[PDB]
Amino acid sequence: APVRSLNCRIWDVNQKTFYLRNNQLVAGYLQGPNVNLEEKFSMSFVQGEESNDKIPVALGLKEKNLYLSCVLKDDKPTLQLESVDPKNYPKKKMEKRFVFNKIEINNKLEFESAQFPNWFLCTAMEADQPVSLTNMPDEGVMVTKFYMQFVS
Repeated sequence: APVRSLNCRIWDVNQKTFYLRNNQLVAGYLQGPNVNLEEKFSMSFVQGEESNDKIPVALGLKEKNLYLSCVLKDDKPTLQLESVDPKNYPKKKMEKRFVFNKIEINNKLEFESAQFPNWFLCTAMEADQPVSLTNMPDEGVMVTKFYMQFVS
């Protein structure tokens, strides 16, 4: 049995939506014809740590063979998009840099890096900036909560 995957839209609680720029994932207020730039996600339900509440997922940009991943860059956990080979990915046992623990509270989602615990997927308050990770979700004005809608 292949890994379970479902296509979805994910957007932040400030209503920013995701799109690609200069091959970085960015969040902004797409409007008019640009709304068609919105990137849908393939969410795969991967192997990860047993948990009462968290659900391990990998997040790929639909049909692009590009996965969100977490790596150290200048000694700081950092979000980067990694190209993957569709002959091998997604799969049940994905490498830990690709795994996020999906956390649902009040039907909003947070995505915690499994590689770097306590670092969460985030967007800036400013539009059209790269998506990032933060371990200080409750400082400043970064956004770490998301809505989602499965599509098909």
